[PDB]
Amino acid sequence: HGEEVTPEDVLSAAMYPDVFAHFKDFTATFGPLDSLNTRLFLQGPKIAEEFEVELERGKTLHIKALAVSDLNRAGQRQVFFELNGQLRSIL
Amino acid sequence: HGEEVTPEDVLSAAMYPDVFAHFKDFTATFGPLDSLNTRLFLQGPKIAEEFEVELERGKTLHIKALAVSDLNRAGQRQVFFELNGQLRSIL
Amino acid sequence: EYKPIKKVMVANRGEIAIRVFRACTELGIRTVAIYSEQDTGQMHRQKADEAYLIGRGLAPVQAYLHIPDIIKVAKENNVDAVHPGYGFLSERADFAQACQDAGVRFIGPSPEVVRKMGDKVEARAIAIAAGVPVVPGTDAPITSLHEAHEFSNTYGFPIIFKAAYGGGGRGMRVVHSYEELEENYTRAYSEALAAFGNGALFVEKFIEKPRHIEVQILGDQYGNILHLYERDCSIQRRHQKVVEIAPAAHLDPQLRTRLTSDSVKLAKQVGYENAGTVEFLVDRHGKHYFIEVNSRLQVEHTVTEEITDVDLVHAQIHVAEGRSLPDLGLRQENIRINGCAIQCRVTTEDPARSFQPDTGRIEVFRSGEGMGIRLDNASAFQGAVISPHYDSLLVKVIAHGKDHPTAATKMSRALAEFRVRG
Amino acid sequence: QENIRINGCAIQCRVTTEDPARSFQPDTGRIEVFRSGEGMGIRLDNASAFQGAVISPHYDSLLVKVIAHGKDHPTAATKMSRALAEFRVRG
Ligand SMILES: CC(C)(COP(=O)(O)OP(=O)(O)OC[C@H]1O[C@@H](n2cnc3c(N)ncnc32)[C@H](O)[C@@H]1OP(=O)(O)O)[C@@H](O)C(=O)NCCC(=O)NCCS
Ligand SMILES: Nc1ncnc2c1ncn2[C@@H]1O[C@H](COP(=O)(O)OP(=O)(O)OP(=O)(O)O)[C@@H](O)[C@H]1O
Repeated sequence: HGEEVTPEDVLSAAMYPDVFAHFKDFTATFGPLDSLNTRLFLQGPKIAEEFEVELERGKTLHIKALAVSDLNRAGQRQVFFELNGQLRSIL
Repeated sequence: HGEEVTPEDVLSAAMYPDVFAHFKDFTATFGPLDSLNTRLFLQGPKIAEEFEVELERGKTLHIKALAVSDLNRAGQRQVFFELNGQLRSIL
Repeated sequence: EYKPIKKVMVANRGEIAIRVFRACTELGIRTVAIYSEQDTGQMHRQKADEAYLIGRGLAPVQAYLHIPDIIKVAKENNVDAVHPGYGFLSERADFAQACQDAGVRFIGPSPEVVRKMGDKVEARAIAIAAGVPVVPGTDAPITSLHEAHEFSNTYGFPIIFKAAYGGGGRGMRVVHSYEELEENYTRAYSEALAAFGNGALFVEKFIEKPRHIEVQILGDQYGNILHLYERDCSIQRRHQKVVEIAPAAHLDPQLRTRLTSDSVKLAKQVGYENAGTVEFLVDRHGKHYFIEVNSRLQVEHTVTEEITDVDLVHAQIHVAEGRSLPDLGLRQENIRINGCAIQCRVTTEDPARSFQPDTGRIEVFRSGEGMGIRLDNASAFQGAVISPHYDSLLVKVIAHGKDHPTAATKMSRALAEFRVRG
Repeated sequence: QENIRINGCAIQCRVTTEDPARSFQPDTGRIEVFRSGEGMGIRLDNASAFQGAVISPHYDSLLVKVIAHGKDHPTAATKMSRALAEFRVRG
């Protein structure tokens, strides 16, 4: 998987292949973790409150939670979020 | 309050000025009617169903009830409906 | 030829930030944005590589006016140049000096030229120095009723009181009598001394039928100055611009070339060196009366940008780098007119009561894009909240066509296609 | 014939829900976030692109018709590249 080059991950897989593969899959799926607030990462946003998450020295995001719908057709709820100025809806 | 007067309107004002005033203010405030079925007019639509409203034979517009938020501030709720091909939110 | 720029920061908010970010991204330059605590939900920070908070414990409008915080932000992020936009520290000579003292280039004219501009006395003295005739009026500020009476008696009866401490309307009242003249002078003087600072007023004739022309001025660091073309924005609600027409509506060609040459000469004499604006004023018989000089880039530059098809921000950045105009391939014999354009500013002002601003939440938003429609979405999107602290501009819509009526009809269609509810 | 002249250069691209990796196999689903990339010399012809849109598996798969105009071919290419980078169509 991937075309990333470093010895550290090779060593880590040498100690543990399975956990390394699972962690790599999780990171490739959900992108950059460990940029969240601890409470945000543990419980998630509270309803209709604006929180802030930073990603880099200049990359900072403010996200607002709008609403959550119910099972539409195949148990796939539609949750509504707000961007810094925009709004989001996710299946 | 008048914008459409015709001699029959003068006649109605001659019989029932009060309920005519109430009628016109209520309807001009809340848009036109007579385009909705009884389910729509007396009970209204439900979440997770698409229904149809006929305004005039030239046009017919689709409505789908996505979800409704909870009251937050200033007593100004926001609800999410979709007109045919877009998504709408109303104060 | 000289040191290139690797990173640029902007000191404004709204549409200018977006425009400058697009221009920089076209040239592969990193972008840095600033924002205030209240201005946290806008769309102008998602279009930048990095965005930083400023004015944490300040007023919502005065957060963007704190020089030391901006300088400190610039120092820690290895910023090479800063863009002043328009109306946010752009016309403050001290800010340019502070930027220069920190080793950061300032995108615009030198602080000396900015200080020379601004106050009207030096501008009038420079204009009267060579050609460029100005409106009849007093040179020094007027603070006395009696001297106002002699200047009323000499030139003519209808006069307008023009204030200082703000280029805005202020006490823009006209005198047609004497009984009302004394009381209006007293009221205006009291308002100037109380609500404002200096009670500097001027006695000058009110042109009965004004019609003012703008010219875009572009110059380099090597003493080469290029004018773009003229404009007309005579449509004014009370004293603010409403609608702009890219080419001149009906101007004599001799008047066109005379006004262009006068603008170029005035730019040369001061030795101006960046995107700059020269305003004018025309009477019915034909009298070009100089008004003022804007040292920044104007908000109605887009219409000029499309007739010439020359990108102004690109040229501004290139001339900030040090490259001369001939290297860029820009000559006054190389540009030409192509069609007509119209610009309209969409605001949240109730057009019935008093043009009073309105605030609320946008529930429905839609856009219309066609053959000759260019759109500049500042802060208009689904579920947006408009604040009462800043300007009330939603979208800047520009329409281009081969003729004036065609462009007008296209703009009417585009406006009809828009839908703003709530 | 005499009144028609050349002025500038233009480039055309079509955004399609095809997977360029495997076989350009068309993909179906629901659009979760959409954003526009209008600019200086950018013309946009939005066929059907909006929040919560659904792509039909049986009709054509055109999302947005994007047109970039410039004074020269490299300039148009650069403008089109920046305009495509501004577009964000996740999910
Ligand atoms: C960063 C980039 C190289 C790659 O973007 P990407 O692969 O699609 O996704 P990334 O997570 O890596 O970064 C972009 C995302 O972070 C957001 N964000 C980007 N820059 C930001 C900044 N200074 N501050 C706060 N948020 C920012 C963007 O809105 C985008 O969100 P979205 O596409 O999901 O709606 C490029 O797409 C980008 O966004 N550059 C900054 C904006 C830009 O390039 N504008 C071009 C014209 S100015
Ligand atoms: N002699 C005059 N005759 C008629 N109208 C005048 C005259 N002088 C000024 N005005 C009007 O009053 C305005 C005065 O401009 P002023 O410099 O006071 O405003 P400002 O805040 O700089 O605004 P802006 O630069 O955006 O026009 C002019 O734009 C014009 O509309």
